[PDB]
Amino acid sequence: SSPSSRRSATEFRGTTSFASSRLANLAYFFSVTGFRSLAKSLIVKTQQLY
Amino acid sequence: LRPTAYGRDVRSIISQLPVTDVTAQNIQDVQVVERNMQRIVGVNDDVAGQ
Repeated sequence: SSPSSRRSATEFRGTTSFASSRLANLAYFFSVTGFRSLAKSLIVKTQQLY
Repeated sequence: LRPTAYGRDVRSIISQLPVTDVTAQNIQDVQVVERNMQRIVGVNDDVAGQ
């Protein structure tokens, strides 16, 4: 649905719902792999060091 | 017609030179470059959106 020929509302929401999906999957990867690591590390230090 | 040309055919004697501007289609090209400019700056950009 990236092709546009006079899109109506459901149609409009539909291609964008779909286009975002490949970007959201990247985010999910980033979140699990590296953001998580950082976050867990910060949590350990705040608890032990302070 | 002058006396020396009294019997000549009128159509033959005078005519207007035909001219055309071949550089008049540069307008389609302007429109492309402008769209490309919106893409680099990102002020009103085609990308992110269908």
